[PDB]
Amino acid sequence: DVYAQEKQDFVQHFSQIVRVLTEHPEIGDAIARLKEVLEYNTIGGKYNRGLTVVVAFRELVEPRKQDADSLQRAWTVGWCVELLQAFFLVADDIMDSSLTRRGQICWYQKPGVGLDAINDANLLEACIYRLLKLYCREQPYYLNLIELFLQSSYQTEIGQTLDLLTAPQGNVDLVRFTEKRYKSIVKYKTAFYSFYLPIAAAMYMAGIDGEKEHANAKKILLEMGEFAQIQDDYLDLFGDPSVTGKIGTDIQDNKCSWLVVQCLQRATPEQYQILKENYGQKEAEKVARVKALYEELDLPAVFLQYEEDSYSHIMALIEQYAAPLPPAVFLGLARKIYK
Amino acid sequence: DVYAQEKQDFVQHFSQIVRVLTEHPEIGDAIARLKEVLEYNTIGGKYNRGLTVVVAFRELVEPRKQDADSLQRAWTVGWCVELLQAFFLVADDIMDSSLTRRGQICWYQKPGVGLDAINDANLLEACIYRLLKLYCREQPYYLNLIELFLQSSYQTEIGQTLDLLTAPQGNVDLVRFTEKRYKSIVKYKTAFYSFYLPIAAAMYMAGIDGEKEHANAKKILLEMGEFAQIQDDYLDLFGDPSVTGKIGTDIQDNKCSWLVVQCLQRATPEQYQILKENYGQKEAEKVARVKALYEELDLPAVFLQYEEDSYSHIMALIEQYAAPLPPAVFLGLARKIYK
Ligand SMILES: C=C(C)CCOP(=O)(O)OP(=O)(O)O
Ligand SMILES: C=C(C)CCOP(=O)(O)OP(=O)(O)O
Ligand SMILES: NCCC(O)(P(=O)(O)O)P(=O)(O)O
Ligand SMILES: NCCC(O)(P(=O)(O)O)P(=O)(O)O
Ligand SMILES: [Mg+2]
Ligand SMILES: [Mg+2]
Ligand SMILES: [Mg+2]
Ligand SMILES: [Mg+2]
Ligand SMILES: [Mg+2]
Ligand SMILES: [Mg+2]
Repeated sequence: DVYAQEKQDFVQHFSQIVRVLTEHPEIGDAIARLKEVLEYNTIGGKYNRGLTVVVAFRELVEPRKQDADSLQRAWTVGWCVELLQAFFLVADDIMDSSLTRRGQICWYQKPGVGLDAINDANLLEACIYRLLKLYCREQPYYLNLIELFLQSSYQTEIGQTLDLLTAPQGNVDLVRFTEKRYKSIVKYKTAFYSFYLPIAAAMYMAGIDGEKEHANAKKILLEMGEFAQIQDDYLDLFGDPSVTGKIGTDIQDNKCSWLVVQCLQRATPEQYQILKENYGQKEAEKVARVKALYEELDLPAVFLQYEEDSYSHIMALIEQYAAPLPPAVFLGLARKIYK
Repeated sequence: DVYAQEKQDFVQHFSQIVRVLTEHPEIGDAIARLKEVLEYNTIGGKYNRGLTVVVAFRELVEPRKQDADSLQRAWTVGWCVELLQAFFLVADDIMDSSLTRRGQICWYQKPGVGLDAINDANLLEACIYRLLKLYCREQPYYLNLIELFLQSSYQTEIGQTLDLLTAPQGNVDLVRFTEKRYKSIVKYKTAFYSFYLPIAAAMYMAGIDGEKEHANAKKILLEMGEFAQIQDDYLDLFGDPSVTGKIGTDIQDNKCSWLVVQCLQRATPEQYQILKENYGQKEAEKVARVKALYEELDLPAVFLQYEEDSYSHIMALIEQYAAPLPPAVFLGLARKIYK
């Protein structure tokens, strides 16, 4: 629990991030709206990505080099990752027609916001580079960070494209829901920005810029990302919204979920037809019918066994590729992800 | 007409831009969608911003330094500006609830596209930095260009925020439609990316990176941007869609248009009430009523006089601040904008 006490210290730095980003009186009204956007969307999460930057920074840099300004740049780059997340989620909730996020109504669903949330999400993305310029402009890793935040956006956007193309509204897409398709979607849409980006940001900030070390870390982190998305898909249906903070839509949205991939792999010809007639539709009785089929195929028990096989697999990859990084960097993140 | 012959040469370079951006078989389907997005949204315009990069590059660099690779980087940076435009317009058409753009139906209005256009617009933005990396990575102006494309996005997004905040759907906002408000909106939402960004990109590519020269060029270019937006607002209502390629929505969208600012400045107490009761609403009879009031206040004649006063003003600013740049750089763009 290296991030447990570090959680409140990280959140305490948000007020300054806002003050700096909310510092030309003509654009006053727009700046007031940006503060309102930041406060609604970048707060309320677990901050696992933002904290990973800070915790990984501390574990990779010698304390004699961890000065007040150096640490300030670490929390700031941590909050840049949280703004990247906030950008993706504001937009993903519109495209996934979501209702709630982190225990409250979706920013676009708020009266008086609507489709203006599209520009609001883009302002969240713009703020990353605004922060990187304000704090990392003179640093030798400045361009490496910008290129890493830009590349992470492209990877995710390419992943979202795959996600939306495999899930067309109104079209039976069971033929597309394969294991190979699934692994490509989750690698691009989640695994790069959620696991590779926070550790790589800390690595570049610690002067670790070698291609081999970044490739070795990536081998561990992308496999961890694959599990986090399988867990996210499992919780979309079998998770408690009081804990998850959001309401699942994967069945209604005809999404290439891990569960439907597992359903199709185990379904009898009769069970496939029930799935065909009820998947990808808005009717509650159809969604209920799909959830009834999943429970009949013991997919929650199939997920339990997967979590164990996956945990053992990621641990074998940490033993294989962690060096010369402290294994604590990868274990702390494994601890946050597995329960 | 320094861009007239240069138009077809610029468009001929698009096929390679697509081939390079559409060059991991797993993401094949997403890459096919990106090509479809590029071909629908980055083609059909006048390409004035993209051509300005190329024409300004030619006029600022000595021909002995204008090699095949150097020129290739110029057309590519020109197409980066066209992709920035395509990103903003795909998103602006959703938020402005537009029907057509460049003679065809809006990408989001297309059956099977919808709100997925949000991710499509973000992929267009991602492509800029993908291109800048592929062609300008080794150049000394690489970071200056990235920072200029990022800063231009923020400026525009801050401008769009002002634009949407001044135009709330369902609220009478005539008190907000002032000359001071108007000049702030158009400076941020249009003037920076449409006029400063193409010339500044060429300036950095020509090794002109001095703050004073960039400030002097900005003085001319932002004032030119203010006129281009006044002309855009005028054409929203009094322009021919066969020429403009789009259908005006400013009255229905309760936008802080130059015309409504001019209406309010000249309206009798009785005329103000007709505007109050009919502006910002979707009913055709209400929009017709507003257009009838504008024509009664001779706003098309008021625009004619403004275009002349503005032309004389921008020409005085070129005489004042053009040096040491060739005046041809600013005159060619003035020629494209004024008619
Ligand atoms: C990409 C994933 C699977 C979904 C959201 O991530 P988080 O679970 O980290 O959400 P927040 O804590 O930031 O709200
Ligand atoms: C920002 C302005 C005022 C609107 C669109 O610009 P253009 O008139 O340049 O549009 P395209 O030629 O690119 O279609
Ligand atoms: N990966 C971003 C958002 C998600 O994880 P979320 O379940 O909406 O939070 P998705 O399932 O849409 O991929
Ligand atoms: N500036 C971007 C788009 C516009 O010019 P357009 O008239 O929609 O092309 P707006 O009037 O919305 O500002
Ligand atoms: Mg989602
Ligand atoms: Mg999604
Ligand atoms: Mg999910
Ligand atoms: Mg518009
Ligand atoms: Mg607009
Ligand atoms: Mg307009």
